[PDB]
Amino acid sequence: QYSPNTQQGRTSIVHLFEWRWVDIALECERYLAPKGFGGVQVSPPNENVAIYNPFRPWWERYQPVSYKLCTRSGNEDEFRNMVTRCNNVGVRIYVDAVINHMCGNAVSAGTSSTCGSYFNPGSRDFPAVPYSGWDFNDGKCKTGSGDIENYNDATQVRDCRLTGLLDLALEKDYVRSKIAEYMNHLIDIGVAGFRLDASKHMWPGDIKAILDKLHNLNSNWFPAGSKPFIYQEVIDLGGEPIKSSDYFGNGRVTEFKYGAKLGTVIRKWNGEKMSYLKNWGEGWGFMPSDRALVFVDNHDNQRGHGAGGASILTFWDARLYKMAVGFMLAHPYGFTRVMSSYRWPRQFQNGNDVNDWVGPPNNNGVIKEVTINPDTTCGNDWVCEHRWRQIRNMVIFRNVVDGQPFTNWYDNGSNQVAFGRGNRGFIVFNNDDWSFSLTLQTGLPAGTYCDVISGDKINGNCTGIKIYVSDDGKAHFSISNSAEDPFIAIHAESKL
Ligand SMILES: OC[C@H]1O[C@H](O[C@H]2[C@H](O)[C@@H](O)[C@@H](O)O[C@@H]2CO)[C@H](O)[C@@H](O)[C@@H]1O
Ligand SMILES: OC[C@H]1O[C@H](O[C@H]2[C@H](O)[C@@H](O)[C@@H](O)O[C@@H]2CO)[C@H](O)[C@@H](O)[C@@H]1O
Ligand SMILES: OC[C@H]1O[C@H](O[C@H]2[C@H](O)[C@@H](O)[C@@H](O)O[C@@H]2CO)[C@H](O)[C@@H](O)[C@@H]1O
Ligand SMILES: OC[C@H]1O[C@H](O[C@H]2[C@H](O)[C@@H](O)[C@@H](O)O[C@@H]2CO)[C@H](O)[C@@H](O)[C@@H]1O
Ligand SMILES: OC[C@H]1O[C@@H](O)[C@H](O)[C@@H](O)[C@@H]1O
Ligand SMILES: [Ca+2]
Ligand SMILES: [Cl-]
Repeated sequence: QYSPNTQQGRTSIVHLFEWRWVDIALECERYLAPKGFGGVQVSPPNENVAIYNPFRPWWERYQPVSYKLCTRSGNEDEFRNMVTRCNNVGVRIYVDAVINHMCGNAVSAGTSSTCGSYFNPGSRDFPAVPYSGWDFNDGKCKTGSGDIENYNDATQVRDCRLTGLLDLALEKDYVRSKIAEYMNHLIDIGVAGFRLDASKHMWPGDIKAILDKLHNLNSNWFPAGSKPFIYQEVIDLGGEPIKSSDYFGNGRVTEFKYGAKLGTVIRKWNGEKMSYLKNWGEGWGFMPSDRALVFVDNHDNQRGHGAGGASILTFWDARLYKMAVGFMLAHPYGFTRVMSSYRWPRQFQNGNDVNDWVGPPNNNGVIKEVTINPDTTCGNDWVCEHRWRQIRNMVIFRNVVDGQPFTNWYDNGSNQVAFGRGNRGFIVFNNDDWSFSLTLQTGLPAGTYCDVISGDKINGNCTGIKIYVSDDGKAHFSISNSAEDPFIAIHAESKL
């Protein structure tokens, strides 16, 4: 469960949040494969409640109605077409598996669902699965409300309703089997793995019992005996009885400490400085690198959901965001996930975004196509961070340097830092309020290298900055604190 099953030489996943299957299929072929992306995390592909108040929020996709592959991203034929086309160009698909719960217990009964299936939350009736009242934890939960009330009580966190979401009885073989049926359907289509939603809200052994029922990956694309990559969403910032390590038997685990701390460092909040990143990783109290799924922001915390956190960096803070993503992609710790977002009309009243619920760009609830502009950015209010040059080129940096040791660290005692990855790449950051002008040991072979932050290598030349590495491996770097992108990155495949 720990191997990502990406092609060799591809080292990151991109979350194409709320994208349609037909758009992802095209993206695989026209962009993700030639740019060396390892795979795509997709939004939940199973039927969910169509919530009309507020109007079609993103979070309706976390309220299942059935396991039919029928959503605003598309139908089963489109989903299958996408997985096939992506695998055929070497780009994997990872499914957001929403298996802890069905929908909210206060949702009205009817057919307000993305495939029109009938469901009745009050009576616990989900006949398109089917599930009945026997399949929920209503009798097992011990709180007075039936909901989770106290995170200091690990039992209620698992057995009670998260914010009223009907909690599936994952200790029952019937329920485990219906979930496995769904996940095996997806495996056989060709999915390479799963993001397991709300993993803290499930017992590790119930997750295990489900995974035990799963097939090996599709043997047309994956070697015999390949297992789905599993990465579990567990928010563990410390101080709770449930720990991310409790889930290591099932797969990797999201390291939410990563983006929380990195955001505070890059914002220069709380006395933090980039020079302290010299021991980034386990030295900062993070889980083992071979289990961490790392990221700057995710779909919840870029809008204050989940654990939130004011320090989280997002596309709204583009300059600092690019720096944080760049540091993450250059540093060997963890398996990296890049976010790809849509814009929404963020509006703060008191201190909260009252539009944090807004769903993807849409016309009367129909998700808009991802249109591609001539400069390779996206239209229709899709942000497409994964197409920003500075991020796309850092995805390739990570591939080029894969396996190479962290080395040649420099810092000025403040926020001017640099480091290399063996003899294959070097990166330099200036987050201080003055210019960084210095000759540094890069560890690289002598030559002229294109800076992949400011430009690209093409036709034996560079479209941005050029760095000149001498025979002794030293090169001069000058980065103004006024730079739009105050970091420079060079690697073996950007050498002229
Ligand atoms: O503007 C806040 C809130 O107003 C409406 O919510 C109402 C709902 O319509 C009523 O049927 C009842 O349930 O009380 C709700 C507010 O407590 C909107 O439906 C909702 O989207 C909006 O957030
Ligand atoms: O109706 C149940 C429940 O749904 C919404 O909760 C969202 C939550 O906002 C998201 O962060 C994510 O976890 O998915 C949840 C389920 O859709 C409402 O926000 C919540 O108040 C409501 O009780
Ligand atoms: O809301 C912050 C508070 O609750 C969190 O619960 C999360 C849930 O655990 C996650 O699976 C996420 O996807 O949505 C929920 C948000 O309600 C955190 O578990 C908790 O540590 C935090 O204090
Ligand atoms: O080491 C992890 C730790 O780094 C920073 O804390 C210390 C650092 O360990 C020391 O080398 C010292 O010189 O500076 C820092 C204290 O100012 C981070 O501040 C800390 O958050 C992090 O866990
Ligand atoms: O390990 C899985 C088990 O953990 C427990 O102790 C729960 O009470 C049970 O419902 C669950 O099946
Ligand atoms: Ca549960
Ligand atoms: Cl996540």
